[PDB]
Amino acid sequence: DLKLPRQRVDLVAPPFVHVHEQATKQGPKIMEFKLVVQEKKMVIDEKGTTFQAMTFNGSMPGPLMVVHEGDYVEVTLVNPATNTMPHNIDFHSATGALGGGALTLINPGEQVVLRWKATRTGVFVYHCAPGGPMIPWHVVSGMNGAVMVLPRDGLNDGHGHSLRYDRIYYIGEQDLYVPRDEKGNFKSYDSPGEAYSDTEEVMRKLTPTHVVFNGKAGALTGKNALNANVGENVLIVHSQANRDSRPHLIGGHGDYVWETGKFSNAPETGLETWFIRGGSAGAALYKFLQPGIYAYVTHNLIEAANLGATAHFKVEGKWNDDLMTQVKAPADIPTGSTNENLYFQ
Amino acid sequence: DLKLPRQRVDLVAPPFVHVHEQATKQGPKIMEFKLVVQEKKMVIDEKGTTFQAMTFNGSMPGPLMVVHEGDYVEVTLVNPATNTMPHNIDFHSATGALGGGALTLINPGEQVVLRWKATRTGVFVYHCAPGGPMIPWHVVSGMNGAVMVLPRDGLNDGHGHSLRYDRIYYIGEQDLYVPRDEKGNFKSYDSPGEAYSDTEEVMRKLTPTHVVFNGKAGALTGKNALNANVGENVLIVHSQANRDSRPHLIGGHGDYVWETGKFSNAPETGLETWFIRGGSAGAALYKFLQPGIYAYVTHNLIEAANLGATAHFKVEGKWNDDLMTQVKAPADIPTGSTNENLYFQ
Amino acid sequence: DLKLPRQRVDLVAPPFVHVHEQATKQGPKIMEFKLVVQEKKMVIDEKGTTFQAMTFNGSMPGPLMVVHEGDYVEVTLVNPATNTMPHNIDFHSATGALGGGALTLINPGEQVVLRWKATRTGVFVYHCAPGGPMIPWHVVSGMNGAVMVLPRDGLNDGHGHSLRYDRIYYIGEQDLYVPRDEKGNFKSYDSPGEAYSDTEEVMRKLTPTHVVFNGKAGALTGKNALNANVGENVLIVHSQANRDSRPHLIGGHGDYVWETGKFSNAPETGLETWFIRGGSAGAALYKFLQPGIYAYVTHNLIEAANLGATAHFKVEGKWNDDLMTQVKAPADIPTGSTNENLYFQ
Ligand SMILES: OC[C@H]1O[C@@](CO)(O[C@H]2O[C@H](CO)[C@@H](O)[C@H](O)[C@H]2O)[C@@H](O)[C@@H]1O
Ligand SMILES: OC[C@H]1O[C@@](CO)(O[C@H]2O[C@H](CO)[C@@H](O)[C@H](O)[C@H]2O)[C@@H](O)[C@@H]1O
Ligand SMILES: OC[C@H]1O[C@@](CO)(O[C@H]2O[C@H](CO)[C@@H](O)[C@H](O)[C@H]2O)[C@@H](O)[C@@H]1O
Ligand SMILES: OC[C@H]1O[C@@](CO)(O[C@H]2O[C@H](CO)[C@@H](O)[C@H](O)[C@H]2O)[C@@H](O)[C@@H]1O
Ligand SMILES: OC[C@H]1O[C@@](CO)(O[C@H]2O[C@H](CO)[C@@H](O)[C@H](O)[C@H]2O)[C@@H](O)[C@@H]1O
Ligand SMILES: OC[C@H]1O[C@@](CO)(O[C@H]2O[C@H](CO)[C@@H](O)[C@H](O)[C@H]2O)[C@@H](O)[C@@H]1O
Ligand SMILES: [Cu+2]
Ligand SMILES: [Cu+2]
Ligand SMILES: [Cu+2]
Ligand SMILES: [Cu+2]
Ligand SMILES: [Cu+2]
Ligand SMILES: [Cu+2]
Repeated sequence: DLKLPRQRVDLVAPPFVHVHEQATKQGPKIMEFKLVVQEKKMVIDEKGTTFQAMTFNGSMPGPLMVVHEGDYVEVTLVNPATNTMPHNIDFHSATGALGGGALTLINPGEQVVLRWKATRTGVFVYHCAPGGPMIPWHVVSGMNGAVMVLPRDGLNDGHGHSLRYDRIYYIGEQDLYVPRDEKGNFKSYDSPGEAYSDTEEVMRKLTPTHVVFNGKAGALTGKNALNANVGENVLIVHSQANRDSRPHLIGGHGDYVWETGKFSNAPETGLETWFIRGGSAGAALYKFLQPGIYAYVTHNLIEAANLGATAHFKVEGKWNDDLMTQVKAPADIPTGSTNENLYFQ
Repeated sequence: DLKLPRQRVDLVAPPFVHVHEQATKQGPKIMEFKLVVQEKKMVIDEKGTTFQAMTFNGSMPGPLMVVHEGDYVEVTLVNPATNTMPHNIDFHSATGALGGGALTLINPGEQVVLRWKATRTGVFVYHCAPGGPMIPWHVVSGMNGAVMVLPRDGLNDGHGHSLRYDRIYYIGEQDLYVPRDEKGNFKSYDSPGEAYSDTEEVMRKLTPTHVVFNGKAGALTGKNALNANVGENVLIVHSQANRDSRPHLIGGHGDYVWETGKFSNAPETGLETWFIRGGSAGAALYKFLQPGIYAYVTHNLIEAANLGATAHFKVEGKWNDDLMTQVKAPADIPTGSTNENLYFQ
Repeated sequence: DLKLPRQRVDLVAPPFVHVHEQATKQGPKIMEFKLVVQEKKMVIDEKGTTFQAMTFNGSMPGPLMVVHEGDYVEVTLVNPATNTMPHNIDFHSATGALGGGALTLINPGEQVVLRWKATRTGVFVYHCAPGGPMIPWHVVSGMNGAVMVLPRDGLNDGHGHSLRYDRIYYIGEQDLYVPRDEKGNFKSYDSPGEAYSDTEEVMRKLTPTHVVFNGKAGALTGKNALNANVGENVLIVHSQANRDSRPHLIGGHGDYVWETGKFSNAPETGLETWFIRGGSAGAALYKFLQPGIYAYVTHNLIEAANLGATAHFKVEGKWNDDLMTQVKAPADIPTGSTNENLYFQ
């Protein structure tokens, strides 16, 4: 008896995002999405460590869903018979029934259809939450993604100015808890169930073994670096379902940042580093001003460099020597400065 | 020589709050509170682990004190002779003398009276701080609570609109550091003094063994779930004297959130998850829109599910199918969708 | 071909700050700074633990640089031949080339000159970042500081009111990762290179052994406490290049706080505790209202009291009994209150 037009959305794997409008003149629709749970072995680091992952749609993170304020979101959650345990979904964007979790518990072989009204604007986490200690285990096994609820007039700066992005990426950050043997080597398991007890022991100490973007160390570097061009305004949505993060674009800034991720709040301007509280998504716009490689990290640099949490942007364009220049290339230190430099020891 | 009316306040145990007005037409008063230090053995988890706690008024957290801007707060701190060590109090709401700590050090058998002017609006931590390494030990042994300094016109949205709560709860979150023996079992001690050396070693590694609301895992679930009704605007004050938290109302939102907890700042709107920086209190309003069970957690879900940091609300009322509905109950996956679902692996 | 006046700045060791104007009527200048890298053994705690530090200008943190919006900042980075490895610099204030890191890699015996335009107002981290796992190692070995880019009209409250400080201090917070032997004693090394492998193992577990201000436990206490006077408005800049912090002025507040550190954003008012996200600087103003000792901490009190993260202010002036008073000094508990006090157990 909800008498609105239906609009079917085909999700795409992160860090890319399905087609959508920012500002729209469409009225509310029933926006139809399908998420299929896949338990699978995944590679999580550069040394080939494997992990018995649990995912929405086969990815870590799960895909970004994009709708507008006042849309209804009708989600078909599917739990294929090849999976081994029950799964459900909690949308932080939704109101009631534990975000949908109390209405979406499905055994392998089942599917369920949940509808929730998009009454709250922002980027939000969604994640599996089957009950009790399965909640954090499913989440840190990979069962989390995000949904973006745009205002119908698109983003604004909180001061009556339209903001429009030329390009959007979704960076899901994942804390992983991989058991080690007595020698310190990561252990392999044949099934998520078999990994559980040893994994819970690692989780209890609250220190991840890996902190990764798009499901693995190096996922968003090399061949898979994120592309942009000088002059493009890029929206970077960052989610972390379980653990804090502090995103930073090395060589750039956050021109407009919704740290808490909710578009009813004016963004902060000109940030160096922002903060994603665990259990949320945030978003930053940046207009690229310089070409070259940028590193996008969590700015616990140990996590970024040593536990997997670095992405790269490769930005095409022309260097701006006014914003930054190498005045003198590396050269031998001159002897006339010896005394003066002795004051800086 | 302070010539103001005196108003005696009877504190109540958390998560409840003593009677108070939001908006008031009273002038400044000397608001009189008594806190009695109690060192006692307490049960902190569902498996019956005990802990040599140190508390204000016998609870973790200590009770919420509520006053208005411009009140004077006259605190009688009592340290009964049955206690074993000196205690004092630091009010983050207060100006000078280390928040009062430098004026309130009392041995067992003594009491002291401190007055501080409520010049700063917000929710604030108070905690014991006797000196040196006793400061964190007393705090993580339970000696912390909060005080709320309301504007005399009550809360506002920072945009000239009154906000009024129908119901207030105080959620004190406590990080606990319980030693284990060689087998991993929590160790028991006969006195706080005896627990100290082993406890300090756990504290030094910065990883709590337990993270609890209202002093124990499960405190605010079952018989002790928090009650509300659809339509009620509920203020949830959350404090953490030592360690960060990221509160989230599962199935709800923060309609108005003062993350940093200070009412001279406009609240943020529509948050999924907020952030309580260790050593502070914050506050969130929410108007319940749906009945049923809600989980209120720190959204490090390992802490929430596995270390004790889950509360429940039980909300009475009528379900709103417009905000959320189960369109189709769990059903066998249909064979016609096989090919299409293969794209989501 | 940049045709602007040159202004040479002599840096001073933290927590002090070189001479500068807040509001200025000068036009843009090329502001000339020199940073000299010094690898050296440093003492980091009260028990005399040593550490093979790597620094800018011989200090942890590196010195605070102060410029105005629209200045160009011409940095001569020097890597003396007595050092053992390559170093560079990333300015979070700068746009392009990984903050300057991709233009400033210098071997021992070399120097380089980088110019970056100060287009972004705020306090910002700068740090070494030579590549890969050297990035966090160099940073947590001490190679970080901060730069402040003031608006040309000085600070404002975001509501068209000038804010002016009478006194500025720069508090650099440093997370340190010092290996221990089998007995738990901190280990000593002859060179940074020799310390690396054991240090990386500690870094990987994300738990610092020490958390210090101005490079060592106790640095800013006793003889080196920070001075102020009642009535002075003090700007406290706090940076943390790698790890979150939650600053708190015990006995005071943050009157105006830029938690994220960027002056294009209105400050928050009346904070108890604020949050420095790792990889950033923030800033707080406070006008002292009371004399006496204040403790300035990170309000993980375990870090503050037990891992080194306490500074002191010594504030001269007259006590204000209206803001706070000891109404009654410690006295024996009276027998008439016995029954009533039994309700607070
Ligand atoms: O009390 C509401 C409770 O039920 C859920 C599902 O588990 O939504 C349902 O609520 C009622 C059942 O008690 C019905 O009125 C409604 O039709 C049903 O969908 C939860 O969302 C909520 O927690
Ligand atoms: O980390 C402890 C210890 O384990 C070893 C192998 O014994 O390496 C493991 O840990 C490294 C750090 O996580 C990984 O790079 C590697 O994949 C894993 O086998 C040692 O090398 C290390 O000292
Ligand atoms: O310098 C102030 C210092 O003293 C305290 C108490 O320990 O408040 C006191 O301050 C003065 C004593 O030096 C007196 O003028 C005043 O009467 C007294 O209460 C501290 O609050 C402060 O740190
Ligand atoms: O946690 C390590 C190890 O210790 C054991 C008992 O040897 O359990 C202890 O730790 C559990 C997790 O904190 C608690 O649930 C329990 O109360 C405590 O005795 C093992 O079961 C566990 O592997
Ligand atoms: O693609 C830009 C890239 O180069 C750097 C230095 O490593 O700045 C340089 O950029 C170009 C070289 O590819 C030149 O046009 C420019 O002169 C030069 O300084 C980096 O900052 C940036 O990442
Ligand atoms: O901390 C573990 C263990 O090591 C010892 C010496 O064996 O002390 C070391 O650690 C202390 C805490 O960091 C330091 O204060 C000290 O400098 C260091 O040698 C033990 O005393 C302690 O139990
Ligand atoms: Cu699941
Ligand atoms: Cu959640
Ligand atoms: Cu105490
Ligand atoms: Cu405190
Ligand atoms: Cu370096
Ligand atoms: Cu950086």
